[PDB]
Parts: sequence; structure tokens; C-alpha cells
Amino acid sequence: ANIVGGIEYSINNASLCSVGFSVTRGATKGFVTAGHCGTVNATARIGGAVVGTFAARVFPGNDRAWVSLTSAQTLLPRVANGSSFVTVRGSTEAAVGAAVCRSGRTTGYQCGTITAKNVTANYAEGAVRGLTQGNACAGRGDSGGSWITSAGQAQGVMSGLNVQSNGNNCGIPASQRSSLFERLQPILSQYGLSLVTG
Amino acid sequence: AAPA
Repeated sequence: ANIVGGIEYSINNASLCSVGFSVTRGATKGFVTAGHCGTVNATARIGGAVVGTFAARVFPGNDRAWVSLTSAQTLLPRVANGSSFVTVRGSTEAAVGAAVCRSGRTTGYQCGTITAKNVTANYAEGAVRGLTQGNACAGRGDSGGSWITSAGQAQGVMSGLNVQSNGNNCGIPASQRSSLFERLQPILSQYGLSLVTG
Repeated sequence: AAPA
């Protein structure tokens, strides 16, 4: 499969999450995603075929994971935006007020602004701290997906949101949305990963 | 907020 940020993959033939970013760890290919999406050694599939397994994760506390891929996978420096693509150029962290977009398999590509950093989400499993909040909308299934600026700077991966009864927070004004993502930089340094860029 |  071609590994592009934002696309669907399943975990052990049951949950769905979205690909965050293509990365490498030495000769190993992988992608970063959300920790709550799978446990270590869970099987990741893209379009019915096995692409790799969860190599490491931390959830709750943090919400991060990376999946090591078989070498048949093609890592691409891109994030899906409809039929188009946003090229990944690096991971400079944007400040509050900066505009940002996110990509995932439920709601597609959505944009908004970073509204706060170092937010704690209190999920049923336990607290996840240190998250950044934006007001781009998102829905169940978008977890693990790319948050990136239009300029191509990778910000992080989707963690959670104030989901409404329709499965997303796209039907409430931006002012009322809390969509939270896990910062990319601590994930890259914790697993010694390098981002694929173009 | 809930995971996703």
C-alpha cells in the first residue's frame, strides 16, 4: 500500500484509525498514529492486506504509537486532502493562533486554528496530558490522523474531541469545538524516528 | 472529550 497521512487502516480486523505520518527508524519503515488505536503487536491492515504491526505505544498518559511496516510498503511524504495531497516538509511546531488542518478517514480534511496547548483530556481510560487543542472538526475514526499546516509542517496526530451524538463535532460552531492532538516532536524523539519529507 |  502507499502510506499517505489521513487514510484508513484497521487494527486486528476491528477498530479503524487513520495514518498520521510516514517515518523511518533506520532501515525500518513505519507510520506514527495514536496510542489508543492498538496495543503492541496488534495487526494493521490497509484495504484488507496486512501492512505491519504496532511496535510501541503509550496510552493513556500520552496518546502515541508507531506501526512498523513490511518493506513492501511505499512511504510517501504526503497527507491526503480529497484527491489532492499536502507535502510534508518538516515538523516546526506552530504557535497558538496558527491555522492548521487535519486529515482522517471519517471527516476528511478539515482546517481551523490552534486555540490552546497543554490541555488534559480526561478519557475513561485515564488522563492524557500535554495535548494541543484546535477547532478544526473531526469525528470517530479520525484518531491517529495528521494535523499539518498548509505550509507542510507536521504538528501531530489526532487524539480525541468533544464528540456530539452524530459521531463528530462538525455540526457545532468552531468556537465550541475541542479537537485535541498529540504533538509530533516528542513521538519522533521517543522512538528515534525520522519523518519522511518531500 | 473522548478518543477518536
